[PDB]
Amino acid sequence: TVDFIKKQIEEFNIGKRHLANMMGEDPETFTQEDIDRAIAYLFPSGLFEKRARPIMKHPEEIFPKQRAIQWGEDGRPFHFLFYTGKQSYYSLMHDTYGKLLDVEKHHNPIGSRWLIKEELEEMLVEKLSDQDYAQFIRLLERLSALPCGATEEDFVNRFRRSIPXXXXXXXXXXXXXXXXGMAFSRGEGKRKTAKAEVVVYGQGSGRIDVNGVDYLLYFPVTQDREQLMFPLHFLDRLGKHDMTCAVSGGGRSAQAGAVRLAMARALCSFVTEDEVEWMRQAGLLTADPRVRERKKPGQEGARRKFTWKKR
Amino acid sequence: PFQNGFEEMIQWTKEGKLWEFPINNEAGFDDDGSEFHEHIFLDKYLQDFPKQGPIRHFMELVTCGLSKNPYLSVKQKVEHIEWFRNYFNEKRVILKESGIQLN
Amino acid sequence: YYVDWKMLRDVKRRKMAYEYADERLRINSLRKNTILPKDLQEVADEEIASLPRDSCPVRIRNRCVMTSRPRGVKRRWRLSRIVFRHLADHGQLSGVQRAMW
Amino acid sequence: RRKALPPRTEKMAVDQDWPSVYPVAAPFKPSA
Amino acid sequence: KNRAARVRVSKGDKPVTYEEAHAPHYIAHRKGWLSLHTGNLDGEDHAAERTVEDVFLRKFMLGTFPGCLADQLVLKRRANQLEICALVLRQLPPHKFYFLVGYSETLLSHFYKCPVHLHLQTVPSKVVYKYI
Amino acid sequence: PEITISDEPDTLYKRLSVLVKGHDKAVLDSYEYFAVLAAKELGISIKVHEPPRKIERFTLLKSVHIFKKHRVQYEMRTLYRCLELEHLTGSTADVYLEYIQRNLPEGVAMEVTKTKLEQLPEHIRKPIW
RNA sequence: UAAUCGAUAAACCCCGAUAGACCUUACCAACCCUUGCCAAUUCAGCCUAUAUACCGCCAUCUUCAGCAAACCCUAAAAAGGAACAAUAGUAAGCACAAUCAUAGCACAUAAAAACGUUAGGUCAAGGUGUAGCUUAUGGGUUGGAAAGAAAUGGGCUACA
Ligand SMILES: [Mg+2]
Ligand SMILES: [Mg+2]
Ligand SMILES: [Mg+2]
Ligand SMILES: [Mg+2]
Ligand SMILES: [Mg+2]
Ligand SMILES: [Mg+2]
Ligand SMILES: [Mg+2]
Ligand SMILES: [Mg+2]
Ligand SMILES: [Mg+2]
Ligand SMILES: [Mg+2]
Ligand SMILES: [Mg+2]
Ligand SMILES: [Mg+2]
Ligand SMILES: [Mg+2]
Ligand SMILES: [Mg+2]
Ligand SMILES: [Mg+2]
Ligand SMILES: [Mg+2]
Ligand SMILES: [Mg+2]
Ligand SMILES: [Mg+2]
Ligand SMILES: [Mg+2]
Ligand SMILES: [Mg+2]
Ligand SMILES: [Mg+2]
Ligand SMILES: [Mg+2]
Ligand SMILES: [Mg+2]
Ligand SMILES: [Mg+2]
Ligand SMILES: [Mg+2]
Ligand SMILES: [Mg+2]
Repeated sequence: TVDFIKKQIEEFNIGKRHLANMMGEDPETFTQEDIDRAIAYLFPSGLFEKRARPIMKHPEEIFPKQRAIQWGEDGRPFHFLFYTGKQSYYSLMHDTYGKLLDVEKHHNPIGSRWLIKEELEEMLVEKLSDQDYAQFIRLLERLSALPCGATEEDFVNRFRRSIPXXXXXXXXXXXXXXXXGMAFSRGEGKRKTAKAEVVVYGQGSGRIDVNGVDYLLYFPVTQDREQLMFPLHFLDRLGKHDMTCAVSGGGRSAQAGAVRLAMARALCSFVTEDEVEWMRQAGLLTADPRVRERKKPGQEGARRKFTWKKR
Repeated sequence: PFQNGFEEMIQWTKEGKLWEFPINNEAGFDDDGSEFHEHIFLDKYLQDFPKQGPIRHFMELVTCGLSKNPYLSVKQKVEHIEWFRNYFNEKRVILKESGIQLN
Repeated sequence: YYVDWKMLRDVKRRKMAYEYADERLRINSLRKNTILPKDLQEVADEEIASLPRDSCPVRIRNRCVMTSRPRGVKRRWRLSRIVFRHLADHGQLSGVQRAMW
Repeated sequence: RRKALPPRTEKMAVDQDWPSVYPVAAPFKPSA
Repeated sequence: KNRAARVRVSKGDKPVTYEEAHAPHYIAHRKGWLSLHTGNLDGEDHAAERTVEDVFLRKFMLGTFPGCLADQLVLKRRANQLEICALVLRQLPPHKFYFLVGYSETLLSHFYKCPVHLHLQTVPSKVVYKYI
Repeated sequence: PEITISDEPDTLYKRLSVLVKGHDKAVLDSYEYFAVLAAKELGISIKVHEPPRKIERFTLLKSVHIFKKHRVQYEMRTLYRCLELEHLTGSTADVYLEYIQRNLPEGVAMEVTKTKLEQLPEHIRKPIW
């Protein structure tokens, strides 16, 4: 299959030139980034599964790795563990155990994880079993358990990976208006067919205006006004701030809730960095994932079914 | 022979097999060389008819109908009217008998 | 050959209905008017009642053009549900995908 | 009598201008 | 159990075209559309005609080109002209192929009263997507 | 190529609105690219936007005979791009649009609206009856 | 009633119909026509009998995890074939899973869901194997049907 890789990489480069010259770019600085744009513009497949869309790529990313020739032309196998049927695995095992033994004679939460099973399977170009993986990782714990030499640490670093974690509600810098020279913050909430936008002015009379009318008149339902009151009563700012509001879509409770989200979002410019995590744990800034569920055909209410008959 | 694809399309179009570009959907349909006042204004064909009778009510209605009708040529609109002249004129009896004198 | 005898019948009803269209239209106009005399309308009544009633519009039945099936046809493709599905599911119908949402 | 002729991609000049090859709307011949 | 346009699992020896191996729910996800025309878009007219038309060209190409047809036949409609692509197996001696090219184009063009363009891409053997 | 010049004062277009309907979003993307790149070379001064997608669904029965508990549903999606061009001449429009339309892909449709500039009709200018 | 057919445990019962005043229509009643749609045919045409001959489309177990070639082992094999400080199992394939869609995540829903099972459904979507009909089980025109003693399935509107 190696002849295929030689050939394919050759034709890949020849077709690479051929691509650049028609697409009219310098063949030198042509990247994969450019390859994509190129094909995407030439063979525009709307298709949802992205692997079935046209590809020109370096055969190495296209084709799977191969297991090399395992024996000389005499029939005689190169690796001494060959007859285990997994040499790739047990070589790691022999080495790991050797490392351990040497450590024993010598000795007298960063976001780092061990490989997945799939990653060790990629590293050794070898199918694996869960048990096997587990065995190995177990062994690496034994390794970490002792005094850690230099090459010891490098060794375990091979099987190390690192993962990101990010939590902060993204903080908008405020915006000072030119007209009054005054600072405002403009939030956008979206709940359930209803979007709202709320501009909050930092020096208020307590005035709250909705779609050009007063909030009492636009929410005659008391419950709604309570929902509105929530963020401000939380941050004790009730009189301090002056808000303008534009909301559309859906029915009243949905609207009051959208304004809740938008407001609580526009209120984190004028609050302290600490009160933010509170509003999170109060659940003010998190959208409501809850929405109507489509009726299903042959049923009644997406859940409700036509009355079922035993006879 | 055809030297190129452009050549191909070119010969098609001169021939009339390809479309003209840019497209105007009225291409190939001249509508008799008629103009708007030969559609909308139907006075011409109402000249022979009782002018104060309910016949005028009716035929003013038909007038308005055919004035608003895109799917017909002038020749067909005319034919409708002439069919009504012929029809009413064929029954003089029923016109006289209904309590109105009709011409 | 049209696929069924029922089809022949309805082909013919289409041709009829195109034939007499304007007689129908014209006559019915008087008939539907409150401005005209009733006397005219009775005679005209007898007149549309006169013309062959295989030539009347409502006597027409859309069918599946390939398969002839009298019900289940989707107006846009003039096809029976079975035939439509059959096509759409080889992918031979453009722009129709199995709907998820 | 069976006929196998190698594709045009074999005679293709690396710098040969493309619109020469594909002037108008085309099926996508894999050969050319 | 959905039987729609599907090809059953055999003893595992059965050769399958990429198209016939991808089941109806897959259209527009992996598989593409075999035809293309304006007619099914929101504001559009005469979808039905292009459907009858399409059907008849499936049957027509299957019948004019016996035993030599590879995979299902790909129709495109562009600005009043048809572009009919075919994957065709190599059986015939090339003369006959061009005979039928001229034959088809002419005949169809005069049938549908619009200019037809024909394309044959010849293939040594049916492409096998799966099994075999 | 043959050009002629006739004395008559060619038509002005304030705004040329070109809508393309389609099925696949890709085709409409590449076509946008093509149209914008044609327009940039012809000095046409254009904008582009994406109007809301339409999705029309409907329902058929899943079997030949009878299980009406069981249906299939089908979709058609119609995706939009609109090229909005400003301040065009008559001929400019004719050519540019000719180039556009000639290259229109098979899966797509195009809906053109021109808004044409005419000063005033003759009988209205400043006579009064 | 002179006056359709089909479904009819779960898997029938606002079911084929997202649909019968004529039409549809297959039904009954009278009348009529015999190379009787087509380019040609001792040929057409048949909603006639076979769904226990079938392809098509589906139901159902089923949101169930298994099915299956190619091999290998068992002081014999009808069949079986794992234990992970592992004791004879390896295996690409199809299922599940994964990804797609519901316009960004995530979950949810949608979809999908093999092999078989029920001789489950349908020769009335269409097409066919076997049989039958051919001045008729074929093709037309005109009318006529779909009444309630009840018995029951599902709905709608109430009982404030
Ligand atoms: Mg409910
Ligand atoms: Mg009707
Ligand atoms: Mg199901
Ligand atoms: Mg029965
Ligand atoms: Mg039965
Ligand atoms: Mg049953
Ligand atoms: Mg029900
Ligand atoms: Mg009836
Ligand atoms: Mg009969
Ligand atoms: Mg029986
Ligand atoms: Mg059965
Ligand atoms: Mg069956
Ligand atoms: Mg399993
Ligand atoms: Mg076994
Ligand atoms: Mg996604
Ligand atoms: Mg999920
Ligand atoms: Mg499901
Ligand atoms: Mg799945
Ligand atoms: Mg049975
Ligand atoms: Mg049963
Ligand atoms: Mg039959
Ligand atoms: Mg037979
Ligand atoms: Mg009879
Ligand atoms: Mg009758
Ligand atoms: Mg009861
Ligand atoms: Mg109730």
